[PDB]
Amino acid sequence: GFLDWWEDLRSEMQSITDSQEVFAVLEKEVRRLGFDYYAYCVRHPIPFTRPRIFMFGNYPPAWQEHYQAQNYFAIDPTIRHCLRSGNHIVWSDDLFADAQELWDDARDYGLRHGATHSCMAPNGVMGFLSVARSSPAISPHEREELRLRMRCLIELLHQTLTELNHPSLQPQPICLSKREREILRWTADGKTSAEIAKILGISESTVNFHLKNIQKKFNAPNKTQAAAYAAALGLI
Amino acid sequence: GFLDWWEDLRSEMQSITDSQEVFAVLEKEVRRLGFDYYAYCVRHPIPFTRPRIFMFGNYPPAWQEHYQAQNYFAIDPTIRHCLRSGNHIVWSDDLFADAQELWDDARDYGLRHGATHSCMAPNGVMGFLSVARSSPAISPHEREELRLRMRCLIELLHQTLTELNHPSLQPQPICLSKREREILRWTADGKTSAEIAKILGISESTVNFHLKNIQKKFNAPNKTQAAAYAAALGLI
Ligand SMILES: O=C(CCCOc1cccc(Br)c1)N[C@H]1CCSC1=O
Ligand SMILES: O=C(CCCOc1cccc(Br)c1)N[C@H]1CCSC1=O
Repeated sequence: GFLDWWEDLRSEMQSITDSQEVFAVLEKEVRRLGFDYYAYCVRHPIPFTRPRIFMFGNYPPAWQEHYQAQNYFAIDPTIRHCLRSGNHIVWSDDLFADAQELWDDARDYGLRHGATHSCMAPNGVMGFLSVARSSPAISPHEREELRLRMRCLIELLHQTLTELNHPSLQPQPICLSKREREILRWTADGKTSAEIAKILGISESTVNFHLKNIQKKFNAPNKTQAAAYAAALGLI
Repeated sequence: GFLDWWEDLRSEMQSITDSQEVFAVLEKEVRRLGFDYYAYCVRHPIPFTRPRIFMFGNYPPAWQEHYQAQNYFAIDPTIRHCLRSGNHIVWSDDLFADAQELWDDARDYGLRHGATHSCMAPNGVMGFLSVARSSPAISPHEREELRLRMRCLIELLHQTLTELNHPSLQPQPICLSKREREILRWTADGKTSAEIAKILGISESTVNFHLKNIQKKFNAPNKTQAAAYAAALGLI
């Protein structure tokens, strides 16, 4: 049954040593779900205007090249940084209402039925797992089991790739002290250096010294970027 | 049959129309897992220094009031906003190495074995589900199934309470324009008002006009808070 399937896949993936074999197992499991193609996307939260995005999968190469040529990542709703009930969305005309050209084109490449499941690690990194096929529409009776299996797949995928330290997952490596973490929290809450100095019982000079060190660790021009980047990375 | 249990529980929860009944079902499912008590905690990401937290559960009231009196929420490792390797942690002496008074007290109240699962909505809200009991240690053979069941429980719990519009899951609404949003995004990436005026081809007066409005929407005294709040809420 389901638990048998899950335990066998855990064992199969726990025995992996190279990232290449992870996606090979994934490809097999996606076909077992009844789909021809899958994609995996890692969206880091920063920079806010041009977020680091890593993309993987086995879509027909002709579709990859077209998706890239048309810059569809910038409008694709399936990888939007947004809230979806159940972290799951079955593809539909409504879903692409504001991305009509992408949906028009994708169906012309045979990607006519599918779903995307998403997860978000507490470090701002979001994963998206898509499955797609040309013909059978997704049946209502298979929808909920598909969501459950996809959730299991994307969780095991993300965990396995993190444990092999795949470059895609390693987020901006920042290390903040307890003191400067606390100063940045008050800063992100809108306090000035003077207020923070009174709150912590230290000199305004010491606060600014810490803010300067924080800004350098973020390579930021000002405290606004540092506080926003720390929030998005889950550091405060 | 794991799948029938899930489908049975979904139907049960979907028939719920009062939040009280949701926790009643949850309490029964936690006993079915073999535990005496549960807690459910909703952690909003802001204010960074004093986050909006809602707590539910059926821990003995004597423990509830002791936990609150001691402010253990602030140091509790099970509800820390951090990256749990599987969104799941079984309680251990190691986990509480930095919170020894909490763990000593908890065991003195009979909370000696348990686990916490976590989920993060992509709007910064984090859910935590704990189960606890006094006697049998969690055995190696039941761990992976407990993880899976707890993940299903917290996901269904969060979904059901969301669709009932429970006030704990409702975040304070910020209605940001398409223009306000891109100005705040650039600002979070460290750009100045003068710079932003060049990117959008408008006056620096007009940028600060939007920023003063954005700041009002966040009830924020500066743009640093507006940007960090927008980031943590998933709004930019
Ligand atoms: O599955 C996704 C998420 C984006 C990742 O897809 C891609 C696109 C190009 C190369 C690679 Br590899 C993966 N988007 C869907 C929406 C409908 S058609 C499509 O590609
Ligand atoms: O489960 C958690 C985190 C959530 C605590 O939730 C609580 C605490 C007090 C009253 C209520 Br209601 C819920 N902490 C554990 C650590 C070991 S004992 C304990 O409470």
